[PDB]
Amino acid sequence: IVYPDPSTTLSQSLSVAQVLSKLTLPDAFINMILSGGDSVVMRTYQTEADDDLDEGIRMTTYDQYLSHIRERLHITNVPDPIYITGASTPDQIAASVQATHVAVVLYQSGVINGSASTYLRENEVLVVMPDYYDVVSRFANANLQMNNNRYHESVLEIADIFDQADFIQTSDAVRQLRALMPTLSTSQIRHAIERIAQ
Amino acid sequence: MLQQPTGGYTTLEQFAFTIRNDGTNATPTQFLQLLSYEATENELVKKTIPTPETHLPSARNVPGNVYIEDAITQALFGISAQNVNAHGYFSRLSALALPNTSARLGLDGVIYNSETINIPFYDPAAVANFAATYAKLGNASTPRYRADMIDIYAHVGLELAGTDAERAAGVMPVKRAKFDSWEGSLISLSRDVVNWKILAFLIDLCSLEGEALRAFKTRNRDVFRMMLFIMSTAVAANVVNRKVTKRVDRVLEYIGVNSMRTAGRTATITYDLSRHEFAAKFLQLTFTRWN
Amino acid sequence: LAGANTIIAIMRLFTPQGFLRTDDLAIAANFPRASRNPQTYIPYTNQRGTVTNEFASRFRTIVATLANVVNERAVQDDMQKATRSCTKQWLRHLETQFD
Amino acid sequence: ISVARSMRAIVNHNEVDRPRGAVAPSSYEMDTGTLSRNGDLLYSPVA
Amino acid sequence: MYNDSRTLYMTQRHQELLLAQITADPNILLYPYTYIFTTIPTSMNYISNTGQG
Amino acid sequence: EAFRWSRYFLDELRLRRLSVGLRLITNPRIARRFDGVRIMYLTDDDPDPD
Repeated sequence: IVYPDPSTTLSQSLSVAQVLSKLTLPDAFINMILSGGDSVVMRTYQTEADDDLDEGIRMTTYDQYLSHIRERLHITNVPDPIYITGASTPDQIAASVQATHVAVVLYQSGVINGSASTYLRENEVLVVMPDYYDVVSRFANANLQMNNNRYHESVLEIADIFDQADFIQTSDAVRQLRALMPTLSTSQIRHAIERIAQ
Repeated sequence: MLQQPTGGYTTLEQFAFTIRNDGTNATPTQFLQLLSYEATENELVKKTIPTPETHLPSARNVPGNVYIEDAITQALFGISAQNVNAHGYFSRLSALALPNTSARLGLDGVIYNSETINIPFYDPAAVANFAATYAKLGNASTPRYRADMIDIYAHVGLELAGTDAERAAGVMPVKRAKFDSWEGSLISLSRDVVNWKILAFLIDLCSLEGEALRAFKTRNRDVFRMMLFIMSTAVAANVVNRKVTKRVDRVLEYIGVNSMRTAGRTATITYDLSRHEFAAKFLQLTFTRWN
Repeated sequence: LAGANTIIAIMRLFTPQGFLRTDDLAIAANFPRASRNPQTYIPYTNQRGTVTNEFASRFRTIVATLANVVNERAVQDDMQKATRSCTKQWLRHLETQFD
Repeated sequence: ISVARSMRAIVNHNEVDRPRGAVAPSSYEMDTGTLSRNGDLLYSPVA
Repeated sequence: MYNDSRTLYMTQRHQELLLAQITADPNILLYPYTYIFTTIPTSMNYISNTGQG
Repeated sequence: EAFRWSRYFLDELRLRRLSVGLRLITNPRIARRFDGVRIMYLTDDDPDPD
């Protein structure tokens, strides 16, 4: 009976395995310097006697939340954020954010008290609203800057809220690096993982 | 040829355990104040600790000299990936356990066969008791000897995060400990606590008597609660860092409950299967001596 | 709707995009408008972030919810089970071409 | 401008000591620190 | 117990039956990780039958 | 175990070299590009450094 030599089949494996690693090597690197964070267009409502360009009462739509925040909140296994609803305690937001790791709370129905409304200013917990027709029907207030007749609207980041030591590259030295490039598309980044090949 | 006045080598400035953080260098006591914790409702109760087995392994004949000290730390708090270490020259210790031996244990962390010229070493009489307890760490991976890598950890969490109001009853609520951080954090304390001269501590535990043991345990219950914290993040299930406005917190999942694989991966220090048996053999051996 | 939320759902995938603007560069130069007020649609804004593009992500959501309608239609006789699987190789390929 | 400037004007003046704007080498470009077991490059004790 | 699900939850007097037999014979293997709880507690009674009629 | 995180598909040792390299790329002496230039006329000369 003939018994085949182990060396000739063992050599084939370490060859097909070595080719695979250096194949996708440049592809995964650019997807690391990027992937830091992006998008999520939110507006911050400047409350008070206009002594701020950024107050802290920010909110986004339930629509924007369903395509950016929801998918990532399932990669990291967490209980979903509690609903503010109305007449909720100014520590229920705190009790949620504890086990959520990210500042976020869902919707508003019956106008909340001016005890929980203050809380949202410093902690930056953003409230996702299903509607956007009007917003100051759902807050009880001392009446300053509230009247919907403006709010400085800008953009947020996945780089700030949602930090994970892995999967979201969070180094501010590279955050400084990332804030220089001339706004990449899908074709600009494609030719980037192409010139790095040859 | 240093000697101890019963103050012990820890009552000395020759070697002192200091963490570096905050832009300057600080003592362990100052650090721990930052560790604030809450409760998550899974009762972590103190079990009993089974006594070790007297049989000492044999230091198989070895020419040259190994850095016995190196490995003790290079396994516990070793940061850089450490491969299998269940094997090794890890029991040359027992060659100091017998009465009249010439083999001496220097400073820095070596074990000489014959005392050589120009090398300062611990006192030959008080290094004997240290061996009749720690040379027993040689058989750490021998089947039917290894400790249990689950229950000791309950003992560990009641130490660095247990308010006395709790330990006096033997039961406490599982905690989730978060302090404020900087950049590398958890990995930086490891690269730091590694070079500490651990032998300068352990020798004192087995010698210093009730007079200077009650006083020793009071000034050093913190150098212990430091090399016990790092050794703990090598176990915890998660390391996710919460975000304030500009501040960053290093929430640690479940200190005091032992899982099987590191939360760090990349963020913190990591253990291995061969090391899980080792940490249980150390943690078990040391607690009886301490407590 | 009363008892067919199942239809009043996909019956929202036709929603208008972008914003409506009051054109001023025509009314400021006094061009004759048959409407009392000059208005128009855009009809889909432009890029706002660095690498987001919400218009491409809106279409991605349509493809996601429109896939379930195809991946639920209980058919019989097998030939539709053949095309019921090989339609996602068109349903997903097309969404990648869109981005 | 001029951030990468270790030192300058390596000539001694006609009659006076230091020739105006003259920079001496940094006290760190000249320090060999021993390596730790895990750690790799650290400076001298200084005290 | 949902989040834990690794220790068997004996109920005081349930635990003692092992303690009464472990001393009756040394050298016998048991599941090491154990939790003892006294809080059950008590409540309402209910009623039912699975017969005919 | 391996299917928990991706590590950006990079190697374990090669991910640690990135940490040391991310210090070189941000050092005060390597950044040699400058922004902003004020135009003014004062014709009077010493060469100086800056």
